[PDB]
Amino acid sequence: ASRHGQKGILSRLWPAEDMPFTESGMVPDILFNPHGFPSRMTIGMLIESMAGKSAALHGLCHDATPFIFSEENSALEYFGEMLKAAGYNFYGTERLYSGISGLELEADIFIGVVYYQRLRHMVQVRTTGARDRVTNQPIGGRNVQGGIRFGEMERDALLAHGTSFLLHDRLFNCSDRSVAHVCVK
Amino acid sequence: TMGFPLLTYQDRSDNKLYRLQTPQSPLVRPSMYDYYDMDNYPIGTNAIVAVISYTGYDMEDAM
Amino acid sequence: SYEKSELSLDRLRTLLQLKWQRSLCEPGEAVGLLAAQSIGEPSTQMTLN
Amino acid sequence: DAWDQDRFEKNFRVDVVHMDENSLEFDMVGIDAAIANAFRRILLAEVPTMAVEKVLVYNNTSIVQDEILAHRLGLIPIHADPRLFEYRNQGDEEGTEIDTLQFRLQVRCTRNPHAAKDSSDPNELYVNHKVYTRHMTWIPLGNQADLFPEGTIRPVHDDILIAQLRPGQEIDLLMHCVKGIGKDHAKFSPVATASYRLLPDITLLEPVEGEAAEELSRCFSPGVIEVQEVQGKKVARVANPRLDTFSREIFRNEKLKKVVRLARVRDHYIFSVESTGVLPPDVLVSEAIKVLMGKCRRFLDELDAVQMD
Amino acid sequence: AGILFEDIFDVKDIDPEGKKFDRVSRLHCESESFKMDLILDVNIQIYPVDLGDKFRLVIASTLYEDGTLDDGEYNPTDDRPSRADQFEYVMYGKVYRIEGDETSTEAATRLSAYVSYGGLLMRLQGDANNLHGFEVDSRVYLLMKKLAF
Amino acid sequence: MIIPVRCFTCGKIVGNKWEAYLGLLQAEYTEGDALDALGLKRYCCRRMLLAHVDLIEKLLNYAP
Amino acid sequence: VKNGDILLLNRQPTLHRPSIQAHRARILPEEKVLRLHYANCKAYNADFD
Amino acid sequence: HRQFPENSLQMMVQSGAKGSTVNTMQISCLLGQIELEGRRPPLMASGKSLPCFEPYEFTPRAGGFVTGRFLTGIKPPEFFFHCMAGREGLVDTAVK
Amino acid sequence: SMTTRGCFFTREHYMELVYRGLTDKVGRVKLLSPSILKPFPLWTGKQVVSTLLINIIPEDHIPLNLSGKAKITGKAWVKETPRSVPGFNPDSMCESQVIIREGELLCGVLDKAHYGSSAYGLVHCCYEIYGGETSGKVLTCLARLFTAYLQLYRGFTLGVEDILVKPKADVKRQRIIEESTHCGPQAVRAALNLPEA
Amino acid sequence: GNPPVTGP
Amino acid sequence: KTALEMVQAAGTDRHCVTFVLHEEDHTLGNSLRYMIMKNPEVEFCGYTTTHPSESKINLRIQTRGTLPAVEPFQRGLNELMNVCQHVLDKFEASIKDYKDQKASRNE
Ligand SMILES: [Zn+2]
Repeated sequence: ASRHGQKGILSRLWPAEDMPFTESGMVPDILFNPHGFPSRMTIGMLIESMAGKSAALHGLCHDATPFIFSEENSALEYFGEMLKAAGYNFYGTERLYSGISGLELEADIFIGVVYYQRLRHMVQVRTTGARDRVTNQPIGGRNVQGGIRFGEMERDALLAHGTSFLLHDRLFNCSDRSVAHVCVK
Repeated sequence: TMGFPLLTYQDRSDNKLYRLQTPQSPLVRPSMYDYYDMDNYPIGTNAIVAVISYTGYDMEDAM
Repeated sequence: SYEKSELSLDRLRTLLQLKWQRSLCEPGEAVGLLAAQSIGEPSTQMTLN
Repeated sequence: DAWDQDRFEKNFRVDVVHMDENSLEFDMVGIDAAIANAFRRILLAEVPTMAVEKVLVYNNTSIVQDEILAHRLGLIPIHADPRLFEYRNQGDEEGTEIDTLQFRLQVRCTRNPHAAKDSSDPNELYVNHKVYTRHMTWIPLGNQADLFPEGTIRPVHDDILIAQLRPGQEIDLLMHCVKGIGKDHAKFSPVATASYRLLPDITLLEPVEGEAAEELSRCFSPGVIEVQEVQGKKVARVANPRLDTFSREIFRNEKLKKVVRLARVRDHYIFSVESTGVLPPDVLVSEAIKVLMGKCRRFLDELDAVQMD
Repeated sequence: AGILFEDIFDVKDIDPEGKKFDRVSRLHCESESFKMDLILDVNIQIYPVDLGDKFRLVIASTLYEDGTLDDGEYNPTDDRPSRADQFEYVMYGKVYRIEGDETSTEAATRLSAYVSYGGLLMRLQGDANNLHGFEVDSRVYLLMKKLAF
Repeated sequence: MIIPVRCFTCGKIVGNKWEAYLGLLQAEYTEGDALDALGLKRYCCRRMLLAHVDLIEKLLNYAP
Repeated sequence: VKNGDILLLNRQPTLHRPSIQAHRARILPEEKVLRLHYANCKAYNADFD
Repeated sequence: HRQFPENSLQMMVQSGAKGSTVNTMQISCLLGQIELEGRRPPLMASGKSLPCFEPYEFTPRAGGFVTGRFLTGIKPPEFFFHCMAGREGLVDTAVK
Repeated sequence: SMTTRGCFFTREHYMELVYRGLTDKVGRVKLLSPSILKPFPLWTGKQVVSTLLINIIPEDHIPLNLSGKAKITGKAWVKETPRSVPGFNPDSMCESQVIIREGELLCGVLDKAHYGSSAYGLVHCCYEIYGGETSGKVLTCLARLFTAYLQLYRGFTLGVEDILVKPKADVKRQRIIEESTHCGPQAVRAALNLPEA
Repeated sequence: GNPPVTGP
Repeated sequence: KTALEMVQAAGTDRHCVTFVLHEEDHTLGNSLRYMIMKNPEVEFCGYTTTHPSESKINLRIQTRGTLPAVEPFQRGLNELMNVCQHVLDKFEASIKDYKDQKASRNE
């Protein structure tokens, strides 16, 4: 997560030579989507990006206290000039190249320094497992070596498909199939 | 957030103590982050985040 | 219309009547669950506010 | 048109700009992005080096954990020539003379007995309290003392703060440097960063004079556009457009965004290779060109093996 | 000859509908010999046109002026004397719409043929006596050269 | 805790620039020049030393 | 299982008919998470979180 | 400043990727009226709609008309009003 | 961005994007001709999607026609003030209408309205003509194309330059906020039916 | 962006 | 142990063959794609990585005028050896012109 409440699960660790290196020689560190922004409206993440870039380029430490910037002295026109004096672009963009091809991307990418956090939220295969002594289907029961429940609504949806035999498989052939002896009389 | 909880890991006996090796103080912070001196226990690392739709795996709340 | 018009009215009608016949629900469909889910899966989406 | 080899060998030229130790900057006229990117991506991930892989601890009594110390020792550049050594065939714990190097970080911290009056400075109270990398002792095995002189196999930077100790605390481990490429793990990369950039061009489409030239003089980077006096007026002329950061600042001012044509010069890359010190930087660019040839030769050998004809 | 159209036009207006695409510009032209009109999208990055200019316009169905077979495949490794080498700007696109101003009358006074050169559109409206060759889904070429006098 | 050996983004050895950074800051340099005069040019490396809270002097107080 | 076999995919709760589909397997080296395309997680009502 | 198609946010809005022309009008123009349970936010027992304001004040700002965007931030009255409107939807989702 | 009118690819970019959209197509890749043959062989962004369609529709089946309407309207491409030319309806030549002919795009921009979850689009017509596996290949291949146009040639981002307001129209906002502080009493007298006295 | 010492 | 698979299209068609190069990425797959496309006898040459979890590339080469598509691929490789060899020879002989100007300038 960042500090503007925008969680992102780690999807893929992309190798460094494939990362789009900038014009200054920097690869990025975390790639973030532009498609978390228009529905969630975290303008504070963009100003934090421009401000962390303009603070690491100057040695400064920047005040991000709420209600200190008005509309007559904007938060994007302040750190914009802080990036204009530092040589970079007034809008926080830097001309990234590519790493998978070799040539320049045609729209200049918004890059900056954003303080990420790591959440405590940390990150089941069954074959010939142990059955229970009553109703000898696989056990389950909030522990190890337990099978996967099919379920009432899965019975429902799989009858709605029309596949009677996958239901026969997953509901009779793979759990507690037994041979029984009856006198036909 | 997995951060730096405490300084005395040897004489405290909690069940789970999520520690982050090398956290960093944030460069862009409000004045209340220093009025309470939260740099005793910082919670995250800075990161060079580039906002780009570059890869294909970078969609629907993933990164 | 200065285009091709490769087909006439009779072949157009035969196309549409054939696609009406081929779009009949095939026997064995189990339409009862499809009518019990169509009024059951947006039953979860009917928010009171 | 097709690949005229004598159009390439006529228009290609490398112009070295700066080369001190552990840095290099050179140009490349007339190579295309699909070869220059191959050089860049072979520097970052294909040129092999030596780095620590196994760590055999005895008594890590320190505060730095047993896992974090091994990971911290992995990222220390070893000043061994990679070309002398071979890859380890998989599954050998004790490599031979050719496979592996060794070290031993054996530091014990103690109080300073003398000159310890009314002071709290750590340099005056403690001996061996900052475990630097100059505490690593190279332990040659087999006949490795003969291949390399006294003082060749060595950590590069000899100032890297590994741990930090207090009295009673000890670190007595033993290392095993291996060979690997820079994409198996990032600790094997030889280069800080290797990159390129096209040389920009700036073309004053209109002669600008007066204070508008000073307003132009500060939109670009310091050193790109120079303001000179020609009989009472101050006209601007570009001078070394290599210095430009390409920050597009002139396309914010309104009257002056239609007088310069800020673009790039095609196929005029400006590399920069900064080594971490394992090999000199102009030997890392040579053994990055020579890896792409090996990747070609292996597939030509496979084509010779498929079709005998 | 495989020529389907030939006239010398004259640009009178550029982008009146306001939709200003980058690297593509509208050209409301009018003929001078005839009384036809023209909407043309050219590539300004490659071949710039400003208003008031006059240009030759040829719409062929083949580049091979001799041995007409219009195979419909581009080979850059073939150098053959063709029709493209006389002119400066050569496009290649289908005709997709022919819709005139008819009132229950075949081949009326106004007939509009719509050509789409891979996305860059073109209206060619005029007397229907000239536009006989254009049918729907007919791979025609556009050949063009600007002449100043 | 302790300064990382390599910078995270691009792997410049920055672990040998911490004691000489405190030495420049005690000699009245500013942090915009104590990161300049150590050879840290890209802001991904200047991030690593400016924003670093050396959390092992506080952690070694609890010493046996 | 190989790179053409069928696994039957299930994300509970299943409220409608496309909430259990049968995807062809593909064996990807050194992973821990299942991996889906973006067209399918509008049917399964998934959020990749 | 920069318009469609050269604007990225207008391309995500208008080509149906994400968002709508209400989120971007809140970003670059006003937040508009705060409607709380269908109405303006509640007056107190003393007629002060919020302690910054006079009892029964006529101005539209007193009753929740925000008129400040997210591009330049909202002053602390409108921030409190907007948090009332946020907690309304969050509570109504969490209960029902 | 790609199927907009302004894109122009050269030969090597086109032949990279087409093969990024595909993967182990069993046959010859049936490429197209340049849309501009001289001065330079420039392709178009629409011909890359068209090449992809002609290659993913099966071998014996002829490609599909289509027409319709897209999600971006005609009022969204306007920048100047439109002038009304006498004999030209601007929707005849507009980017609203996706006018695919013989499986080839000849007009229009592809949106959510043609390959999203929105009905009556390209990947739905390919479902109700060719079947299921072809209409799965259309979504898969148009995903692989539209990402490998962003890796390689034109990357997409979200600055602050694209949310800002111009300084001349930002004065026309601070003069309506200033009028909006005087809205008070005139809305209460009309709420309580009181006279002006 | 120092000028090259090996001139053209 | 092998490192290269040739996959014919329709068995008899040796004009289209998709070279599956093992242990690769966009380093050689994009430098080869630049060199094979510099052949006029090649109608189409594109590559793709299979999946980033894997480390092999596809490389489609398909020709016109009846050439088997291993001859633009041998010419695709040798004309990259001859490019890296010339880049190496103009690099090692331009470093030396720099070292021998750093030496004989004021020393
Ligand atoms: Zn770095």
